[PDB]
Amino acid sequence: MLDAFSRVVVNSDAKAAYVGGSDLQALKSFIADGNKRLDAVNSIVSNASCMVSDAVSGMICENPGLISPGGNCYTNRRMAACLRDGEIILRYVSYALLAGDASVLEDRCLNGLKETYIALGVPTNSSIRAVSIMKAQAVAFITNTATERKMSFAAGDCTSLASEVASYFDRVGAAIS
Amino acid sequence: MLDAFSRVVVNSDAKAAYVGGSDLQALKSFIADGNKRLDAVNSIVSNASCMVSDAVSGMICENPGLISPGGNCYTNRRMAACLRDGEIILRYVSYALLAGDASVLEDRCLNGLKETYIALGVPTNSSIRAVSIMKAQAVAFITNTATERKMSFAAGDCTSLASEVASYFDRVGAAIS
Amino acid sequence: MLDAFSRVVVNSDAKAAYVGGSDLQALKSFIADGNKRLDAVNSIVSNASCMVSDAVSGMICENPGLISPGGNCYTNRRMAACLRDGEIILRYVSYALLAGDASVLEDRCLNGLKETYIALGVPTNSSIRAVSIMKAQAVAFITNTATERKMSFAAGDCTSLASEVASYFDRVGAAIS
Amino acid sequence: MLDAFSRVVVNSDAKAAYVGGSDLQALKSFIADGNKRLDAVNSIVSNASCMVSDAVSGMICENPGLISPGGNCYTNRRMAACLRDGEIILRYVSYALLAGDASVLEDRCLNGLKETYIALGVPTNSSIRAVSIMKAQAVAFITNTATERKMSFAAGDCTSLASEVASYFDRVGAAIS
Amino acid sequence: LTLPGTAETNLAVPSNAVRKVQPYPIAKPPSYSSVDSLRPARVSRMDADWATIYEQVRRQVMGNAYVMEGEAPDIDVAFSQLKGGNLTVREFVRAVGKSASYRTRFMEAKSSYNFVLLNFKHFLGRAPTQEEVSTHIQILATSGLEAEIDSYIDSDEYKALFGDHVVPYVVYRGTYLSSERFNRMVKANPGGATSDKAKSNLNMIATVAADLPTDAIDVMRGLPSPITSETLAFGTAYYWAKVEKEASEGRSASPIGEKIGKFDHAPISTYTSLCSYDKVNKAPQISVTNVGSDEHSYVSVTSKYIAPDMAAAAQMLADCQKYKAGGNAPTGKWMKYYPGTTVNMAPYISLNDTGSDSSRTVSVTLDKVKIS
Amino acid sequence: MKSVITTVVSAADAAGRFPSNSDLESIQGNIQRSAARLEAAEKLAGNHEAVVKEAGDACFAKYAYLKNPGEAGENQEKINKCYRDVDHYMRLVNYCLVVGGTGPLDEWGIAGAREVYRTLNLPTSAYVASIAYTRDRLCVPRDMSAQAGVEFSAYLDYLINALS
Amino acid sequence: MKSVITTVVSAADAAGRFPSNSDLESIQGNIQRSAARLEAAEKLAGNHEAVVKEAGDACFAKYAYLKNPGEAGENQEKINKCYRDVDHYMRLVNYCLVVGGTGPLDEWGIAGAREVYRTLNLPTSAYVASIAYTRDRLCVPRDMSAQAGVEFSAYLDYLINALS
Ligand SMILES: C=CC1=C(C)[C@@H](Cc2[nH]c(/C=C3N=C(/C=C4\NC(=O)[C@H](C)[C@H]4CC)C(C)=C\3CCC(=O)O)c(CCC(=O)O)c2C)NC1=O
Ligand SMILES: C=CC1=C(C)[C@@H](Cc2[nH]c(/C=C3N=C(/C=C4\NC(=O)[C@H](C)[C@H]4CC)C(C)=C\3CCC(=O)O)c(CCC(=O)O)c2C)NC1=O
Ligand SMILES: C=CC1=C(C)[C@@H](Cc2[nH]c(/C=C3N=C(/C=C4\NC(=O)[C@H](C)[C@H]4CC)C(C)=C\3CCC(=O)O)c(CCC(=O)O)c2C)NC1=O
Ligand SMILES: C=CC1=C(C)[C@@H](Cc2[nH]c(/C=C3N=C(/C=C4\NC(=O)[C@H](C)[C@H]4CC)C(C)=C\3CCC(=O)O)c(CCC(=O)O)c2C)NC1=O
Ligand SMILES: C=CC1=C(C)[C@@H](Cc2[nH]c(/C=C3N=C(/C=C4\NC(=O)[C@H](C)[C@H]4CC)C(C)=C\3CCC(=O)O)c(CCC(=O)O)c2C)NC1=O
Ligand SMILES: C=CC1=C(C)[C@@H](Cc2[nH]c(/C=C3N=C(/C=C4\NC(=O)[C@H](C)[C@H]4CC)C(C)=C\3CCC(=O)O)c(CCC(=O)O)c2C)NC1=O
Ligand SMILES: C=CC1=C(C)[C@@H](Cc2[nH]c(/C=C3N=C(/C=C4\NC(=O)[C@H](C)[C@H]4CC)C(C)=C\3CCC(=O)O)c(CCC(=O)O)c2C)NC1=O
Ligand SMILES: C=CC1=C(C)[C@@H](Cc2[nH]c(/C=C3N=C(/C=C4\NC(=O)[C@H](C)[C@H]4CC)C(C)=C\3CCC(=O)O)c(CCC(=O)O)c2C)NC1=O
Ligand SMILES: C=CC1=C(C)[C@@H](Cc2[nH]c(/C=C3N=C(/C=C4\NC(=O)[C@H](C)[C@H]4CC)C(C)=C\3CCC(=O)O)c(CCC(=O)O)c2C)NC1=O
Ligand SMILES: C=CC1=C(C)[C@@H](Cc2[nH]c(/C=C3N=C(/C=C4\NC(=O)[C@H](C)[C@H]4CC)C(C)=C\3CCC(=O)O)c(CCC(=O)O)c2C)NC1=O
Ligand SMILES: C=CC1=C(C)[C@@H](Cc2[nH]c(/C=C3N=C(/C=C4\NC(=O)[C@H](C)[C@H]4CC)C(C)=C\3CCC(=O)O)c(CCC(=O)O)c2C)NC1=O
Ligand SMILES: C=CC1=C(C)[C@@H](Cc2[nH]c(/C=C3N=C(/C=C4\NC(=O)[C@H](C)[C@H]4CC)C(C)=C\3CCC(=O)O)c(CCC(=O)O)c2C)NC1=O
Ligand SMILES: C=CC1=C(C)[C@@H](Cc2[nH]c(/C=C3N=C(/C=C4\NC(=O)[C@H](C)[C@H]4CC)C(C)=C\3CCC(=O)O)c(CCC(=O)O)c2C)NC1=O
Ligand SMILES: C=CC1=C(C)[C@@H](Cc2[nH]c(/C=C3N=C(/C=C4\NC(=O)[C@H](C)[C@H]4CC)C(C)=C\3CCC(=O)O)c(CCC(=O)O)c2C)NC1=O
Repeated sequence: MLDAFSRVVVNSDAKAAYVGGSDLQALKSFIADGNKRLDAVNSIVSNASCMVSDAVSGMICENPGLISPGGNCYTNRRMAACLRDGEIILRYVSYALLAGDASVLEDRCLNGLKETYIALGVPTNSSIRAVSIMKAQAVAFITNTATERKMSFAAGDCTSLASEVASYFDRVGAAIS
Repeated sequence: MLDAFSRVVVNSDAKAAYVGGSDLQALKSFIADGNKRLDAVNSIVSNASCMVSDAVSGMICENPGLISPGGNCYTNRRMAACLRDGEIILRYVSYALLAGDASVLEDRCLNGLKETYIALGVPTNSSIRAVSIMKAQAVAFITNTATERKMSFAAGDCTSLASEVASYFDRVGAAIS
Repeated sequence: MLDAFSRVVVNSDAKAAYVGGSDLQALKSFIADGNKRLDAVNSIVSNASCMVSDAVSGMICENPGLISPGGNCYTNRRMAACLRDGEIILRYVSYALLAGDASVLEDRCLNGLKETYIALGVPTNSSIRAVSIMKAQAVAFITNTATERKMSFAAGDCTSLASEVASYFDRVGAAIS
Repeated sequence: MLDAFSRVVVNSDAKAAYVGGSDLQALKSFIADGNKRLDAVNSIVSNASCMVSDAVSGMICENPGLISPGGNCYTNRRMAACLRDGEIILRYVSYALLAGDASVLEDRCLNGLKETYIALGVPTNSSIRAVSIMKAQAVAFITNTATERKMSFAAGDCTSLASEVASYFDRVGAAIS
Repeated sequence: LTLPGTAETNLAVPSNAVRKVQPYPIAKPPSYSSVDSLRPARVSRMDADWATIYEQVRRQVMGNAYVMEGEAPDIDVAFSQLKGGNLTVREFVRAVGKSASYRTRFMEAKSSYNFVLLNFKHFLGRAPTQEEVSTHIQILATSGLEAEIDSYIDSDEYKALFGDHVVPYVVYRGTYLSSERFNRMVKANPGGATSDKAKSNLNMIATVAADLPTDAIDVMRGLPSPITSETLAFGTAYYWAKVEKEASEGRSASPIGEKIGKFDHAPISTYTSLCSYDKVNKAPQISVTNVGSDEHSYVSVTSKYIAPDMAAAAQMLADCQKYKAGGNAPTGKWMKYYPGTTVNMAPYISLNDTGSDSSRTVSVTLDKVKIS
Repeated sequence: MKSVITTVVSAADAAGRFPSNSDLESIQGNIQRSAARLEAAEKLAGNHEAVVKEAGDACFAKYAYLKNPGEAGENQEKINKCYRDVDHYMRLVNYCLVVGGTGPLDEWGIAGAREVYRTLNLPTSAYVASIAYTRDRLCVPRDMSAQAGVEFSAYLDYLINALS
Repeated sequence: MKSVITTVVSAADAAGRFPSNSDLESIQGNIQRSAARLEAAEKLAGNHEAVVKEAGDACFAKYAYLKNPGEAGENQEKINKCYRDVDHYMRLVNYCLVVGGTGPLDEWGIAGAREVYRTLNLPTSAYVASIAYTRDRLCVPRDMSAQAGVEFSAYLDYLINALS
């Protein structure tokens, strides 16, 4: 199943897979504290469309040179491509939260990101500022400390997964440092 | 009364199937959450013509080589066939939301569809993105968080039905890939 | 053609049977909502011009592909045809609400509507969305749940006629599908 | 359109031949029974109203499925049409008996009779029975073997005209079968 | 009813108040027209008696109505003035058309589109174009019945072809205004033993005169052509094409299949897992009302719905001409087949048991109701 | 068929318009009239075998000629065809009391009567003698209401006026 | 003009027949409806100067741009033309409350409205602002009976649907 989930990612083509409820309880037994961890991914990706639309909007309000003419978020071809890199960080850290490892995050996403941002003129000091908002956004969502959208939850503690995603977000930022 | 619905959808000798007044609350007592489940299909089939015209055009605006010469949505013999095929997936998934079982969806709609699409040369890279728009279009109508249309409902939570069609659209994503 | 009174004679003409007191009370029940039917047709043609102009422009505002050049509802002639084309559907459903059965519009309006719209090149999926707005507002008036226009009535139940006109508007939609 | 003298001229127009003394004596024999044909047409139209009224009631008296409701001769208007429908068949075979060839009825009476009776729902096996009574009675008059009505003639042979009108009454039967 | 001499009524043109009746019937149209020499002669008011003027008005204006003796007293009103000279035969067919006996077998029983096509068949003796329909279908929408029959009788096409004294008939004029307009006239006018009453849908000229291309089928025009103009081609060659058409023209086999609506489907061996070609493109046709408790929800199975080939010409041809500067950068040698595309977890909502999650990778592009 | 509804719906469609306030006003009369004629229908349907038996032979009592040979009533079975011939007429005036107009009588019993009763030698004066024997036998206290006896007689003489 | 009588007496004449039982039944509706609408006509004729003074000015309260120069309202007298130009409509609603149909409304007020209001530059939206201001101010206790206000509203919106 997780090797079948590995067959979703690495195939270099669009693929999809689900897990039925007979196969689901084997996955909750194989991973530890998995009812938190399946709630951990579902807290993020249900609010992922506002998470990248506020973090890269918060990158602009701290650095307004990207909406200068000639700046790298000036046209809407580039502005939609900045959110397209914003979401594709956020899915690949969510599956890394879901599988519990970081090896799919390095090999499928971050191998070759420094070699493609310098070749494209992407400001690496500004995109580290964009992903650190997404580090700060996700720790509010994982501890239910968002001020606008608070979600219902089976109560308890999930601060171990709060430190797990902050070990995933800085691995993005160390890859583009 | 659902056996009257399940044939007629496997195309037995009836022409159509009408549910009366006293049978409608008998159907509502049969399945669970019968008031919300009839409201969820009424959100889907009222906007079925808008959804598959947006999801096909969402598929084209991601990968624009389909309407290039040599593509699959060039020669509008084919483009009207792809606009047909999006509706047939949406009309079978709206029955499965109504019935509550995916058992009609697996034997009438999905067995051999992986074999049909490799025999027709239908690309599975873009066909998954046709379904993945229609998962997000159906899940926004159910919790009434569409951007343009806000339809009036009796208030409450419908997220148990919203995660039901995401399981049903994932079975389309599994059987195509 | 066939009203509600002459529907039970052609069922009885094939049996060569006299109409007697086993089904005359079913016809005498129809006369008991005589004034309930009579105010209902008057509330339809009260706001009939505002009915169709909100219906066609609502079909435009969710699917703006016909206003684009090459579209079916592009030029100023064909929008004048399309405002007229939905007006005939409102004119003949109001005959069936007065006659009590779908027999006047079936052989005059629907008989040959399918290949007329195919040969001229009417987008048939948008014609479903055209009359589904006219279905949901026809039940909005005769149950008097219309928010911007409230009409005074004698109090009582009128939901039996609401299933009558909603059985007519999908007969139009099935004849054009 | 084409009579018996004009039938051999279009047989000679295809050969570009002057019509001469090798087939004028075959046409002089046609004038030799000029009066034999002339008395034969008069005996058909003598008792012409009693011809068709006995013929359509003989078709009724052997098959009372038409007088049963749902039958095609049930109501009063259809019996008035079926009295007149078989009268036109008598009116055109009396033309073709006078003209000497089956050309005047094959384009004015038979050209289009099959699809009119199919789209009406006329039972074709009953109209076969209806005109074969008129075959058996037209040869009963011109052989002077009618039991209830005997007419005076010059005595002689008339069975060459008996197969002539019997060939016409299977031409109306073949075009309706 | 009006006057013993009346050329024109209703004062539509100004020059009919001074216009005489025609003293003699009008001449034939002056072109050559090879077909009409085989045709029977036209019946006028001043050559023939009232026994055959009434029959040919029944054979052309009434189609083949089978009017009885107690049926149509409104025609017997209008015929009793024509024998008295109180109105011309041009005005008589206006009185026939405005009468209810023309209405109660052609207006209420036929369809809305078919009522115009039968009016060109009866009054003008031809079949219209689409622009002639589109000017005649608005008179049925805004002005009704009586003004629409005025558009034929007070037209200049009627007065040049027939005038005031000639019964309407199929006028073969040889040189036509369109090559379609000959053979659409001929298809609309079959010979004897045909009526209009059984075909409550006509359905064949209702879709040849609907779109301006797709001229009608040749055996549907070789059928009512006259004689020594059809023969040696209708013994057994096109004759089985005529009989197979007549069982389709009768009972109104609807021409979605072979005439217009022309889709190259895939062969039956190509899918074979979505099998049983009777049930191949069927969907649940579901409808909800949700009003009180008389409020049905009727999941019918729908028919084989076809790609409509014009909503796929609105879509994918007019719009989706996105189509611009797709160089997308081209650095990414490590992307290795897909580049932009998120793992896309998408948790199917945890209704506490027997409900589970699956995942699927997809390329993700941000939408157009997104940033700024 | 030709009811009061099909009168006003086809007239509103031949003008090409919506149902106006005259047309909604025409149906309001039917609440005041169907309470009287529909109980005349079930009084006809509950007594239809008697009004064919003791009133169909009154034509033969008036016209005792036609049971002679060579004529319209030859044997016993054509008399059984004749009681079938008048049972359809009493079905049709029951079929027009339930409609409210004269709709089912015209094209089903009337239109074409001048053709079939002339060719088959059926005397229409013997038809209308049996129908007018039913017409003058109405009364208030036995048969029906005092108002339903007006309209039940008002359909029968229309059959007299159309056959003669 | 187009009444409930002249609908059913012209359809009987275009068929060429006598007034049958369907045509006699439609006039029986006028016994049940003339008590409702003829009271509404006396409420309209007794208050016609009030319902154009404090309801004809409400179009100008909605459209104050019309009194600008170069428009359809220039001086004092065209506003005095305008209250006459609205009083002819309220005479025509009174002219069809006593008929029963939409007879005198069509050829006297509607038929030809798309010509004279387009050529002389009169906005028809400012007509129906004045007419529908009279429509929503109906109520049961002050104005009329409960049934008269249904029909008086049913002739006003027909004028809205004709001009729009
Ligand atoms: C009169 C003399 C003169 C100048 C001084 C420059 C001034 C200048 N630089 C840029 C424009 C720019 N300048 C930078 C440069 C930088 N951004 C960064 O993030 C780096 C940290 C930093 C350089 C070390 C970038 C990345 C662009 C946008 C690239 C582009 O416009 O093509 C633009 C915008 C041009 C446009 O809109 O296309 C202008 C006017 N140009 C001149 O003609
Ligand atoms: C210059 C302009 C400007 C902005 C665009 C915002 C951008 C912004 N948002 C947040 C911070 C946040 N942003 C979100 C995101 C969201 N909140 C929701 O409930 C939605 C689901 C979603 C989109 C609206 C959340 C949940 C937080 C954390 C809130 C908190 O810090 O308590 C932070 C603090 C985190 C950090 O600094 O790293 C910043 C700078 N602030 C700005 O000053
Ligand atoms: C099918 C898909 C699927 C899901 C979406 C999740 C949904 C889910 N989470 C929990 C259950 C839980 N979820 C959490 C997690 C949290 N609680 C909080 O208050 C924090 C905000 C958050 C930390 C991230 C905790 C602490 C529990 C209870 C202990 C546990 O079961 O893990 C339960 C068990 C609840 C019960 O039975 O009572 C379920 C069904 N599990 C699934 O199988
Ligand atoms: C039982 C359920 C059911 C379905 C799922 C569809 C499946 C389906 N699609 C096609 C047939 C087709 N399907 C497509 C569809 C597509 N190509 C693309 O590029 C897109 C990814 C996709 C549209 C969104 C095309 C283009 C054809 C026509 C192939 C061709 O003509 O080359 C056919 C062949 C038969 C025919 O079209 O006549 C079938 C069975 N039909 C069904 O009955
Ligand atoms: C010429 C114009 C004209 C009409 C159009 C009708 C309208 C009309 N309706 C009712 C009377 C009524 N009408 C309704 C109908 C309704 N009430 C509602 O709340 C629903 C919105 C609507 C059903 C769709 C009801 C419920 C009654 C009271 C019960 C009844 O008499 O049917 C009555 C009184 C009957 C009575 O109480 O005796 C009249 C006169 N009559 C006319 O004279
Ligand atoms: C994008 C642009 C856009 C529009 C143009 C409108 C068009 C529109 N209106 C309604 C929905 C409706 N439309 C009407 C119609 C009217 N209400 C009145 O008071 C008047 C009499 C009349 C218009 C003049 C009514 C009564 C409803 C039902 C909801 C309601 O009562 O408001 C619907 C929903 C139909 C359905 O539920 O199936 C739509 C699409 N909405 C849009 O989103
Ligand atoms: C306008 C009215 C009118 C007619 C209807 C015809 C009838 C007619 N028939 C015959 C004469 C005849 N007619 C017949 C015909 C028949 N005899 C039979 O037994 C058969 C029943 C029947 C054939 C179907 C025969 C057999 C003769 C004698 C031979 C002959 O002259 O042909 C003659 C005399 C010819 C002669 O003998 O010289 C005439 C004038 N002529 C008319 O002027
Ligand atoms: C719409 C209104 C309308 C009418 C009122 C009548 C009027 C009328 N009557 C006749 C025609 C006639 N009307 C009569 C009637 C009579 N002559 C007498 O000696 C008697 C006094 C009287 C009968 C009671 C006769 C006899 C003719 C025929 C004249 C003839 O040719 O001999 C004609 C000429 C048409 C024809 O000749 O058939 C007309 C228009 N017809 C109509 O269409
Ligand atoms: C007698 C009954 C009767 C009907 C049922 C309708 C049906 C109908 N519609 C049109 C004709 C048409 N109908 C439409 C309508 C539409 N196209 C769309 O994209 C929308 C979905 C929809 C409006 C709601 C258009 C646009 C045309 C004209 C096509 C063209 O020429 O461009 C025509 C041909 C006549 C004409 O072109 O004007 C007919 C008969 N009209 C009738 O007279
Ligand atoms: C005949 C067809 C038919 C239907 C269409 C439904 C319509 C319907 N829904 C509800 C009733 C309801 N419907 C919803 C559903 C929703 N509310 C939301 O805020 C979400 C947007 C949406 C989820 C899909 C909810 C929450 C209720 C209240 C009952 C409940 O909480 O389960 C009710 C009962 C109360 C009412 O009238 O509103 C009815 C009749 N039922 C039927 O019998
Ligand atoms: C597998 C994982 C994966 C990724 C990580 C991204 C990485 C990535 N980004 C871009 C491409 C881009 N990326 C950006 C993004 C940015 N520029 C800024 O100013 C901001 C700092 C930042 C957004 C927040 C922009 C603006 C482009 C387009 C550059 C251009 O069009 O010239 C491209 C080139 C392909 C294309 O977009 O057409 C790739 C591969 N895509 C992937 O498939
Ligand atoms: C460049 C090409 C391009 C497009 C063609 C569109 C296509 C498109 N639409 C939506 C997304 C959607 N599409 C709809 C559908 C509708 N919304 C309505 O209001 C109507 C009733 C109905 C037909 C238009 C809905 C309800 C959503 C989700 C919320 C929203 O965006 O409105 C999504 C998001 C899906 C997802 O995030 O997975 C996309 C990609 N966007 C693009 O980037
Ligand atoms: C629906 C139509 C209908 C009818 C007309 C009667 C017809 C009828 N009347 C009588 C029988 C009778 N009918 C009458 C007539 C009358 N009696 C009175 O009290 C009134 C004054 C007067 C009403 C005209 C009389 C006096 C008898 C008894 C004597 C007789 O048989 O003639 C009989 C025989 C015995 C019987 O069945 O009653 C029949 C079948 N039945 C029907 O079903
Ligand atoms: C022929 C029709 C006709 C009418 C509708 C009225 C219209 C009308 N109403 C008011 C005057 C009023 N009209 C109302 C409205 C109402 N009052 C109530 O008791 C009800 C609750 C509600 C019915 C909708 C109120 C509350 C006033 C007094 C306040 C005001 O002037 O607006 C006035 C100004 C002063 C007056 O004369 O009263 C006029 C012209 N007159 C008419 O001649």
